[PDB]
Amino acid sequence: SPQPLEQIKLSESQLSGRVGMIEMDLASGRTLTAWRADERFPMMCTFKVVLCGAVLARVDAGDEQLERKIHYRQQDLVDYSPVSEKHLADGMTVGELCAAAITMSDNSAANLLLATVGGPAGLTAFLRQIGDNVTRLDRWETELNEALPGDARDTTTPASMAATLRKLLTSQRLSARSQRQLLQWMVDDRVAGPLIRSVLPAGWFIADKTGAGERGARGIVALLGPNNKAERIVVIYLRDTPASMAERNQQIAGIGAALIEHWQR
Ligand SMILES: OC[C@H]1O[C@H](O[C@H]2[C@H](O)[C@@H](O)[C@H](OCCCCCCC3CCCCC3)O[C@@H]2CO)[C@H](O)[C@@H](O)[C@@H]1O
Ligand SMILES: CC1(C)[C@H](C(=O)O)N2C(=O)C[C@H]2S1(=O)=O
Repeated sequence: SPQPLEQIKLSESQLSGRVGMIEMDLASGRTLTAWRADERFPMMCTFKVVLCGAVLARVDAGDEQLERKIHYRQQDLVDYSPVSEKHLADGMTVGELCAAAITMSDNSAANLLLATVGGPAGLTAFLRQIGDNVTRLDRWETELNEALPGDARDTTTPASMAATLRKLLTSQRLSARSQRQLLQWMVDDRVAGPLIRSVLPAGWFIADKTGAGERGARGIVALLGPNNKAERIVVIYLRDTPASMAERNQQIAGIGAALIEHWQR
């Protein structure tokens, strides 16, 4: 593999699309590798980590319980609801909805949680509350995936998302139990986690959330490190590429491979 930045540049030229990336030290917040870190990219389902953070904040404040069972109707369901479509009769707990959102990319589960935090405007208010003045959510699932060229709606930057993920997981803004829960949901990802593990060398920790949208939009937010320890936050977004899903996945994997190959720096 080339140097990480070398590989990122190659990925851009090969995809004919824009890549944004940050590698951040989890412990200190130091930015190690950065590419288009201040440019905007659609969040897609990566927003669900921030969403579940806002839910956990309500739990901490006594305004919510993970145990609380939410009942919903078929008319509330949107496109891609692999878990929520199964529970029209018996409902789902807030915690279950969070797990389905993060680990399964369940879009209806995400919308149900989004309602509880005051919709996109409420989640954006939460982001401002934790010191993120850049990330914004404007729409619900699935319109938030539209990824129109130059549209600032439903976007983050690699640098803002990495800082925000660090704040949620480690800054003690969330309670100890809530920090642990948010991490565990990411550890439990069923969309990409097991596939990623299958191609990681022995000893590499992974926790993640993925997303996909229109016009080639693709993304991952992850915790990664050797010696079975979450050492770094890695955030990678792609936008405005006509490439196959397979090649988008392969390019993101290649950036990851470059980071692993050139880890010690
Ligand atoms: O010398 C370091 C390592 O180099 C290779 O590991 C390869 C591995 O065989 C390959 O499958 C992976 O592809 C990359 C797959 C990573 C998954 C995507 C990463 C995601 C999640 C984390 C954030 C970025 C995106 O690269 C590494 C590094 O070259 C060797 O196979 C392995 O024995 C050795 O320990
Ligand atoms: C699983 C996905 C490819 C993708 C993912 O998590 O990779 N999710 C979203 O952002 C919506 C769902 S999806 O498009 O079905």
